Amino acid sequence: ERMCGRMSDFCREHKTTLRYIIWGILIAGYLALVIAACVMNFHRALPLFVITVVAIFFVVWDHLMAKYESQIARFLSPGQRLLDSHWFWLKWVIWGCLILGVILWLVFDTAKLGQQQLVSFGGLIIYTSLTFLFSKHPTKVYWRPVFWGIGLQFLLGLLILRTEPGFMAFDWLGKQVQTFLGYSDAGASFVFGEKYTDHFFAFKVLPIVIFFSTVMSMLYYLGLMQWIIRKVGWVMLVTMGTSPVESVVASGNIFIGQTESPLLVRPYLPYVTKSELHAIMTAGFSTIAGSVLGAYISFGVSSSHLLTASVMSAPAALAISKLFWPETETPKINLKNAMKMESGDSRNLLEAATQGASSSISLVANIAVNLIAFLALLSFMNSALSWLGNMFDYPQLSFEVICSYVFMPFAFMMGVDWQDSFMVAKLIGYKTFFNEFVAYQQLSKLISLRQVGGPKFVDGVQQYMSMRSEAISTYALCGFANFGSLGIVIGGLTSMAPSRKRDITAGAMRALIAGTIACFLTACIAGMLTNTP
Amino acid sequence: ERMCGRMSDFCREHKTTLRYIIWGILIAGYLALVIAACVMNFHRALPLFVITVVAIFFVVWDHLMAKYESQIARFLSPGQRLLDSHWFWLKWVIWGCLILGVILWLVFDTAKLGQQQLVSFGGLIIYTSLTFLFSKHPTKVYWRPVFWGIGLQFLLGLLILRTEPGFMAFDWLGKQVQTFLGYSDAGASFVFGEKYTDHFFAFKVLPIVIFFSTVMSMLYYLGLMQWIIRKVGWVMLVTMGTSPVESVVASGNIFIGQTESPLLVRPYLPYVTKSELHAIMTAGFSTIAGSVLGAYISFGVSSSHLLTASVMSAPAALAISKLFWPETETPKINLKNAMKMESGDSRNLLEAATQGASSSISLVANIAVNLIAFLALLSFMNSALSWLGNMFDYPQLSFEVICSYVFMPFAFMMGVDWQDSFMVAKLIGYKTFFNEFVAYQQLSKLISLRQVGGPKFVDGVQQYMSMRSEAISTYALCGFANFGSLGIVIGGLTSMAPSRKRDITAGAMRALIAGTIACFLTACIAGMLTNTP
Amino acid sequence: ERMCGRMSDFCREHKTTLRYIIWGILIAGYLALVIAACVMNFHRALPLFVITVVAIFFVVWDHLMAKYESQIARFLSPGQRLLDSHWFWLKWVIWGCLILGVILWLVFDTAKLGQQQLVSFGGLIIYTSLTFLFSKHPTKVYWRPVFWGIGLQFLLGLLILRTEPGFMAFDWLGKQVQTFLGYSDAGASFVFGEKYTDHFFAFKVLPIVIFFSTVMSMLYYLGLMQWIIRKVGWVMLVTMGTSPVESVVASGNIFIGQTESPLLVRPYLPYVTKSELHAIMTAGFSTIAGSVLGAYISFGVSSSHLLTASVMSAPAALAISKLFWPETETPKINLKNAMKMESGDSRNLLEAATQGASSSISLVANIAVNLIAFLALLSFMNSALSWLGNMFDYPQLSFEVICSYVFMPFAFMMGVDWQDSFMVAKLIGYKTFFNEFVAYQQLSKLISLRQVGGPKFVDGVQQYMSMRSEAISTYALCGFANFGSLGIVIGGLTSMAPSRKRDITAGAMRALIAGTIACFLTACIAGMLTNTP
Ligand SMILES: O=c1nc(NO)ccn1[C@@H]1O[C@H](CO)[C@@H](O)[C@H]1O
Ligand SMILES: O=c1nc(NO)ccn1[C@@H]1O[C@H](CO)[C@@H](O)[C@H]1O
Ligand SMILES: O=c1nc(NO)ccn1[C@@H]1O[C@H](CO)[C@@H](O)[C@H]1O
Ligand code: NA
Ligand code: NA
Ligand code: NA
Repeated sequence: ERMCGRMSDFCREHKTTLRYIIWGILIAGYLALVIAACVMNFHRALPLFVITVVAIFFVVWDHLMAKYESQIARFLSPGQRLLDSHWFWLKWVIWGCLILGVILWLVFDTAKLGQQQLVSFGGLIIYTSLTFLFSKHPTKVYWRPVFWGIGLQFLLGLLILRTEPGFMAFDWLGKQVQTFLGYSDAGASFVFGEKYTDHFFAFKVLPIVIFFSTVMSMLYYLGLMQWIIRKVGWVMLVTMGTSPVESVVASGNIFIGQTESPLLVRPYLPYVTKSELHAIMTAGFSTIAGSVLGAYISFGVSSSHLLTASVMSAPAALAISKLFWPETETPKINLKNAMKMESGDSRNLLEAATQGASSSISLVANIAVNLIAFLALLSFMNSALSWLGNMFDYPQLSFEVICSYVFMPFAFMMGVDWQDSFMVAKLIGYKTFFNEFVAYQQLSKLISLRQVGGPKFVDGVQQYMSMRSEAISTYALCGFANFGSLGIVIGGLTSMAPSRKRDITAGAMRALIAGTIACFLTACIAGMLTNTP
Repeated sequence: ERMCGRMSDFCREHKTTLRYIIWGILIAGYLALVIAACVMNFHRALPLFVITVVAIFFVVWDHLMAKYESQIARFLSPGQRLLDSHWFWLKWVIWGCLILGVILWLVFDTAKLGQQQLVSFGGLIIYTSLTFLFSKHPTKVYWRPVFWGIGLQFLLGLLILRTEPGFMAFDWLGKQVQTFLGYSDAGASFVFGEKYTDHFFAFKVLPIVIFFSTVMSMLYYLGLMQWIIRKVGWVMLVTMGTSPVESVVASGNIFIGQTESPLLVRPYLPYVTKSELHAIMTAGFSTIAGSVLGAYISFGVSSSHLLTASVMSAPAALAISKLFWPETETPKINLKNAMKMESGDSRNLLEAATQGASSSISLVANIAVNLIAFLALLSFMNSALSWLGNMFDYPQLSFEVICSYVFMPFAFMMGVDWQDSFMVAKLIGYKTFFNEFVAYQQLSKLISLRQVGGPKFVDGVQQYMSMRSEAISTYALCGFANFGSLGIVIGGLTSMAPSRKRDITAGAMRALIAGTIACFLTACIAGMLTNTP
Repeated sequence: ERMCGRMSDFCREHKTTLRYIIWGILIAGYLALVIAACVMNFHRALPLFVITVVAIFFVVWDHLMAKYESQIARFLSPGQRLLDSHWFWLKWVIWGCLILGVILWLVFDTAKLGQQQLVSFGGLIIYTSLTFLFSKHPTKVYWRPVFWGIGLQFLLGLLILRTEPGFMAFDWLGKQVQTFLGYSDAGASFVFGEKYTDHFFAFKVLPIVIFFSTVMSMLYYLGLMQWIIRKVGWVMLVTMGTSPVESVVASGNIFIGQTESPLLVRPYLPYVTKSELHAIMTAGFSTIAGSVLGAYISFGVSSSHLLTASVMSAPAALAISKLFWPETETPKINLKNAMKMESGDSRNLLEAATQGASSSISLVANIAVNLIAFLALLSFMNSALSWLGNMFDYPQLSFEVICSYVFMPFAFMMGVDWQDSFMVAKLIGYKTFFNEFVAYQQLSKLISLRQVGGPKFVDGVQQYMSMRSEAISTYALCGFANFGSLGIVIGGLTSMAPSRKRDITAGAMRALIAGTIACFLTACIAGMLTNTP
């Protein structure tokens, strides 16, 4: 077998120069395909060209930043020294300019839009003040992250809701998700037959969750999710001055659930401070997961609003966390250790797809069973309250009626008009007590009723509300914050970090409240930036 | 933050006087609501007043018994001494009075009712004699628990089946369960749609199990289940003289399954004797769980009979256990340790609801899969037997035909007439070989056929039987005693108590047989107390 | 209790003579039933008589072989010595006779059948040559097992496909499975109702898997599966000269899955060589399980072909394994330890049935979820390829189109004509990339289209192919070889044998390729033995 030995020797001698050549050939083939498509017709091949251009730009950018990091740092050093020298007097000028800009924006846009937007701004101020008043360490507050997070939220709102480029970009992005969630019908129609629509939720909506979980697992295997997570976390870390671990977890909670996001920094969990753990739990409560995005979109909830709220919930979560539980210790973990994410154990793309598919069984099972139990409990409680109410000639007493008055003030401060505040309060109660699935189902009911166009009032009962109120509710209801989530979060985090069980149990409730407050702040900004139709 | 320190100091100084005042205010509000409802209309508010009165009475009773236990014991001591002094001659008088009462009741009621009731009494005697003959230690029999359990069963039967108060109370109690099992339709119609009735069992009956499991978990969190369990166990312990652990487990098996009832005394399992372990397994085999009560009621089985049999199966189980495996060792565990039940790990009511909902997934999955497999096996076996039978010009051979002759004597001794004994034997075989779900399904078929009113015989084949036979079958079929339950019971108990694996495997079959005998004794009492229509 | 002691003493004294008498009485009763049935009518009772005769013959044979093993070995010794003495010159004569027989069979049958059969023979030769060329140790090849396995495949093909006895026997055997898979409808119609056919796959096909798993568990408890496995493994061990462990696992993979077959030799896994482990994984990839046979038969795939391919895949797997990774070490495990199979933990038949039923939940769940995900991915990929294709005025681009050209040569060498090779290639791609469920679904579509009788071509597109091509595809697609199976096989085997994780991961890909090659060799033999209609 001399030939086999010669082949092995040749492979070992120039292994690097062989795989690199193969990859170069593949890249050349792809580029040839792209250029040929452009030559045959440019307008038809435009998106492929754009994708190729952006990918090339990002690859070159990453290569340059990895290669010339030290030179760039040295080149940026003198400016930082000059700014630090003149800061003691330039800070007042910068702060005054920002305050004047805020005042001018208020006077010339928010006052023009109406009273409800000013009420949204006042509600934002009130929520921040209440978060500060009940803070764990009111005298140890670092105010840089709070202002920077609020400002990042405001900038995102301006870019997405008040400019044609961002509005078009996010409308397109949402429209792509609607097309993408239709592919699960292919499997749903075979496993459950052509009559799979006879049972809409179980046989059409949960398959969307399965498919999205599979796709997310595949993307995590490919390393595309961590690439975006690192960029977002670096932005929030360089602006807000937050710790690398909490920044990474907040950036990852945009796309990942609360029970899986901490796995990004699993090795370093035992050494995190109490403030970082509280921030992790708040970020886990203040966001949703991509797996359940398709279900909410199928209900009828706007995809653009959901994406915008998911993006805006990270800085809000970090700001509310740092204001509700500021850091009094010294962090140990550094940026390099935080930004590395140990990838799963998948040998290829199809194994990752199968692993993502398998993990979705318990998710959908728990969703279905919890929905059944919660709706049965709701029916029983409403019946019991009607039984009690009839003893006072008020058989209309119900859970919705009580929630319409208990949670009304929170909706009013978010900029919802007087009439629709009592209707948003019911959704707030639904989310608080059972989950965000029921609240979004009711919101979809209301949206469909509005779209139909029937009467707004029947027998003195309001049937649907405005579109601005629907948007505010969509922003407010985007979160996994409920009492039931508390225990499972605690158990899973204690499981991941047994040694921190004492600390985990102490901050869970504050993290839940902070997540709620962050969702409400996102809703306040959305309300103050939206006009009245 | 001086204000925060002052508030913390005030909270710490008078923590007891603050929460107590809050609870007092809540109680005052509830009482104000009740009295206002009564004032506005008394007849309409009567049940609320009754519930409040009974709750107040029980609270005061528990407080007094906890406070003045020693004084009451000292006050009762002299009478016990006098009774112990005169017992050596008063025992014969008491026993003769009881025997004379039994003879008079027989002569003047059971003989009037007919022959079948006397046959039921003879069957009870025969079952007790057979249990004694094949006893593990026939010479170590303590006869107090056997007679006391049989007497408690007889008293319960008299109270519930032969008096208007108890009959009305249990009919009302059963009617409340029927109303309560309709609330799961709210969740079933959303998760599975308005067409959830197209698949009756899977999409309407299992949700009832889920909802009942959730409610039971919530009640266990609230501590209401243990309150009733302690009372029942104290009654059976002070009358029958049984050990606290086995009494507690028997009282808990009325509402809880066989695989979860032992958790009430989990810490003390490794130190229980062999007789106590056998009694635990018998009590686990002789009862059902509240989770599956709603399914049987949905089939069409009487709820009152099911509740009565569940209540009556505990003393019967303990008596048959103490007669089939009497105690030859010394018990170690005391009353205080047995009556304390370590509650689960739930921080609030909604977490308990979610935990109860999640645990029901495997239950319903196993139920469905086992039913599928058992029915497929039944079809295959019937086909094979018909194939064999045709070789003798008897293609009618089937599993039902064989069971109608194998188990006929057991039904006859229970007081079922000659004709319907062959039909009850089929249900007995169904329960023995597959489970109690199939037997109750067949019984529901028979009940519906009787209710329709069609011909009782077609082509010489009996279609339905009497209502007394249906009641006897309902009493006899109430149990988790089957060969399949044996292994899972063994595995779970060995799991809970690894050190007792050798002892657990030795008594499981005797416990199963004892559970069957206890169910049959309950059926015998029901048959001897029911009249012929 | 003197009577009890006397009974215990009598039972202990003659325990052996009592159970033996009981068994003798049962056997006498069975024989009396059989003889009475024969007397009443012989033609009607013929199959029962045949079954009894064969069972008696096998029992007597096993008894004699166990009793007189040494005497038979001594009686056979002299002939072996004479053959070993004359072998050095008799081997050439035997080999020449075999080669002449092969040449004569070719010339006088395969050339008569047509060109495609000669192409099948050439493809068999080419696959063997390619397996040898890329062998792990080309210079350590033991050629006895390769030739013996190919010859056993050829003999099985001749017996089953070219003789009336075998053809009738296997047609009858397949027809019995079709009758047997109809019994699950009894359970499926109750759990899911009379409308269970509205969802064909989920509510009719998976119950077949559950029932077959239950039956296989019951048969394993009864010890009937190991009885056949030992016979087949002894045949392959005495002919091919393979190790006992790999022979046993190959014989067991005919009826058992790849994740459960290794349990037959679980204790001895840590001491197996690398070649034996590779052979185990190849045998696990080259066969199917009886649990999923009923689903494929329900789709419309021939049962006789499936059984024949399952039987023929074992020697092919062993030959390809020994040619792709020959043995360079010394085996430690002996025949006695390999042939003993530690049976499960079931106390009776019904416990085994329940255990088999419970284990099927995850199987069906994974099947359904994987099918959903794979079909959604297929739809998305086809849409994306059409999007790309339209940029070159070829919107017909699809996964099927690419596979019809990538895998065409493999189908052509298997003896499929030019036209149908492009259609078999699509099925090959389906099996390779997703699983054998999709490929068999598409094959059932094609078979139904052929059966209908419509036009073979519409608008220049071929709709269905010949029956010989369908048979070849059925033989080729019978296997669990896919990329997704690789990881789960690796994880499960590493789980069973943690100490061999390094060796397990090294041979999995070669085992997968060997399984594919073995399936293709079975297809080549089937094609060369089938005529053109
Ligand atoms: O924990 C979760 N992790 C997820 N990852 O995709 C998805 C859902 N959930 C839980 O399910 C509830 C309803 O969605 C939600 O409140 C949340 O607590
Ligand atoms: O073990 C159990 N524990 C339960 N707790 O609620 C409910 C059911 N079961 C098992 O399911 C079978 C059919 O109900 C029954 O025979 C019993 O063995
Ligand atoms: O591993 C398995 N073991 C089985 N035992 O009965 C049955 C199926 N499977 C897997 O399911 C896939 C599709 O059937 C198949 O490719 C195979 O990988
Ligand atoms: Na998240
Ligand atoms: Na019970
Ligand atoms: Na197999």
